Amino acid sequence: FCKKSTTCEVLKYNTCLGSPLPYTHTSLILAEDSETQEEAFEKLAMWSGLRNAPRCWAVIQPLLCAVYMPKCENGKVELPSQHLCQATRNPCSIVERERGWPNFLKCENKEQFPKGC
Ligand code: NA
Ligand SMILES: [Zn+2]
Repeated sequence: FCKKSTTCEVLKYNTCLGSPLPYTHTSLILAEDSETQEEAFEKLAMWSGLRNAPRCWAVIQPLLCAVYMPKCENGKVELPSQHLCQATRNPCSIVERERGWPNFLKCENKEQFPKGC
């Protein structure tokens, strides 16, 4: 229950929000606001506005990467963990006020954020 079946594509980027990626394949299935790696790129740049709130950023950056450019190997994408999502709710509370969290970034969505892996 910590992986999801999907088709893998070749990464067009070797970096997510400044972090070098140790894998070469991904999928867009977890990011319901993106149908291409180009859209995901754009959406992440938009999210990088939270760099100005380091306490939020330190926890949201690894989350965003796990949702927008997750590792895909052998027809399977790795799901972000519960602890990963939860740690972001308080320090990134401003997101709820400004725009809200979309379905695929709500910690409640157990299908997307299983405990614990
Ligand atoms: Na998508
Ligand atoms: Zn490859």
